[PDB]
Amino acid sequence: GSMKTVFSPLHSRRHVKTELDGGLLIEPHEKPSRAETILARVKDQALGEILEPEEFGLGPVKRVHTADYVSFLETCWDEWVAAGKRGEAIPTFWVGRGMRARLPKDIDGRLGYYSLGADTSISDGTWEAARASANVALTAQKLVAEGERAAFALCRPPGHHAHADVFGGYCFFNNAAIAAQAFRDQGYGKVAVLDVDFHHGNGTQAIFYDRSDVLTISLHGDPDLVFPHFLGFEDETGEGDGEAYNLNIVFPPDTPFSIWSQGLEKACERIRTFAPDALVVALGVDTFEEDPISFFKLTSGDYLKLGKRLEQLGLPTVFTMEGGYDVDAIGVNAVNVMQGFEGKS
Amino acid sequence: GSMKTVFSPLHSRRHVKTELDGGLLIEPHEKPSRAETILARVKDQALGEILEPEEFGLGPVKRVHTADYVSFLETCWDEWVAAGKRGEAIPTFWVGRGMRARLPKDIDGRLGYYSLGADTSISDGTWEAARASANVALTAQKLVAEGERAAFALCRPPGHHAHADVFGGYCFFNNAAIAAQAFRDQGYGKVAVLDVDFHHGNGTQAIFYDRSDVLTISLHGDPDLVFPHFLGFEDETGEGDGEAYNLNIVFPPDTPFSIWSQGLEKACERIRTFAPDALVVALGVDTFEEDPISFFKLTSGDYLKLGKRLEQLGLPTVFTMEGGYDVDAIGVNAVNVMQGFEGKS
Ligand SMILES: NCCCNCCCCCC(=O)NO
Ligand SMILES: NCCCNCCCCCC(=O)NO
Ligand SMILES: [K+]
Ligand SMILES: [K+]
Ligand SMILES: [K+]
Ligand SMILES: [K+]
Ligand SMILES: [Mg+2]
Ligand SMILES: [Mg+2]
Ligand SMILES: [Mg+2]
Ligand SMILES: [Zn+2]
Ligand SMILES: [Zn+2]
Repeated sequence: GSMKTVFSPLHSRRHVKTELDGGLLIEPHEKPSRAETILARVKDQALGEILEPEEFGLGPVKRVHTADYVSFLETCWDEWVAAGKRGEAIPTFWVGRGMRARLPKDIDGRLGYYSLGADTSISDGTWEAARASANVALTAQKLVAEGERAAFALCRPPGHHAHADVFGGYCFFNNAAIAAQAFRDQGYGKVAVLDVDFHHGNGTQAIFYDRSDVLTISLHGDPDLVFPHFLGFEDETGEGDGEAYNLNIVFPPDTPFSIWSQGLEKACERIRTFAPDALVVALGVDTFEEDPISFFKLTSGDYLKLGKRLEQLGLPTVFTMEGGYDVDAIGVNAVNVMQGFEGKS
Repeated sequence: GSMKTVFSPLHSRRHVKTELDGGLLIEPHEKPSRAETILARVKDQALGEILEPEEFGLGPVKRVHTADYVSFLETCWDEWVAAGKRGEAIPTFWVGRGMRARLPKDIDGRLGYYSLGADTSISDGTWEAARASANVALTAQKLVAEGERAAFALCRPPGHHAHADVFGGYCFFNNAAIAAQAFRDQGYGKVAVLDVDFHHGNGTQAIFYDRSDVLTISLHGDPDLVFPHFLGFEDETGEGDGEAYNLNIVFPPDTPFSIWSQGLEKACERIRTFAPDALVVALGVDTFEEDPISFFKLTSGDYLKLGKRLEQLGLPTVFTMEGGYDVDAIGVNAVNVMQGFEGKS
């Protein structure tokens, strides 16, 4: 083994109490016990050294995200409370079809402008946890750049749904995209980001969509049926310089590893012909057969197989944690990917 | 003078229990007591004959709204319930900036595709109430077309935020736009729609935006500060043939009638030069100094002056009821407009 994990205790600063779901406010799926359970499994399995993140500042964040958005995330909660709202910060209105993509002054307008959904409440400490999660990913990228074959960025909150200036799907900063852009800024000519979380990495796709230096691939449930609904379809192959440098691979309900791994192989062949200098894996274990909000049927053992197949790509590899919501198995599942990468069958 | 009022007892079929507001689910502002209080004031003041709407079917609604959107509103609640959701039907995800305006299959995706906000819950009876409210406006239009100088369509739910295929702002069918298009379909060459509700009539603006046969004017609170946030700015003057046939007049918080009436005069001047054959007034009394969600400062007496000034345009006039959420005064305020129109000071 010996794969290092980066973990920040500041993730628990994000501990919201409400999530809009089926017309009700429920206890959030993206809860701090997710990160604590994975961390406990990392320790129990003696995967490798565990370290806290270094502070990289907002520079590397703003290589991917707009300055207006970064500013909004820092002040959103304070403005929400100042305006007198009594719940957590949830968007109520947005730029509907036929409306202008124009940034307004009021906090409700800004919330809607910068969001793609209302299940991602903001409260005190969300900014701090998001900042820490991006630094977790950047610390993992640094470890790999300086000689580690791979590293595990135990990110929370997750990142892959966040656009340059849009938050949602429990994500604020796109940790995987930030790590990929760090590779590029450090002179890695080509980077691939492979998204194995159950949901489409729409944020990552959007950020590099017109670019051929960063190849983006996502396997995910059919957006006709599940979040994010309005991106992730297989006809989205990129634009401009980036045409043919994005690949979406879609699956229907009940898809098992025997079928999902065929898409994995197609994604692997695409990476191989792209021949990147570094690989970022946006790893969600919500592909699990017990995941409460997803519809694939991977077993815990399949994650060993996934990790083994990823190692065979022979690339410097940064894993960023995304989704996965069966907390009983989340640690067994996530660490299985790392152990399969390191040689366990 | 006397004015007839069209009222549907079917408005009570819309009776939702939740509204997303400031991160909480609260009792809805747009409540049945609004319509019942106005009707009781219409009776107590003996304004004129009260009658129920005629059923015109969806034909006239579909002159304004798309077939797909009208189908969605009919089935939305049933699909939501069949999908297992336990609350009222509230959008959770939508077409964020950078995503595709593409209709998906899942009801959550459809809900988001067809909405601009999350404060407008759908439940059993919403479809029937929306239909009845459109018929209320169409009956008033018929009364005027057949000889009445003016008629009061006591619509609930309101309409002016609804686009051809977007609902929100408590609106589903754009009653004012449906009445305007009915005038046009019956051979009235030119129609003006004047929106004195506190909020921008973005739906009416969008529906006629590229047309010169239907002049749309709205006075409203600055959308930089209040809903609908992403339309309503004074630089939106129309497009194509519709250029110069849309007019937005914006005011900041605390604006009193002494200032607001100056914008009203500007709108009346624009109407006079347009010289329409019929007038539809989308009437909200949320401009009232005690409205709980708005920031203008009209008094109850100012509505008599409003009614009088609108009569002086000398046009066949349909009033469609929009917003206004201080139930204590909503009856006095709205009927004051009708009474001022009939010569009461
Ligand atoms: N209360 C809304 C229902 C659940 N939310 C939808 C998907 C959010 C994204 C989660 C994820 O794991 N993305 O990778
Ligand atoms: N819970 C949302 C806060 C208050 N609602 C927003 C404005 C809806 C438009 C109402 C209206 O009267 N438009 O004319
Ligand atoms: K994915
Ligand atoms: K790309
Ligand atoms: K208005
Ligand atoms: K127009
Ligand atoms: Mg506001
Ligand atoms: Mg759904
Ligand atoms: Mg009062
Ligand atoms: Zn996921
Ligand atoms: Zn209003």
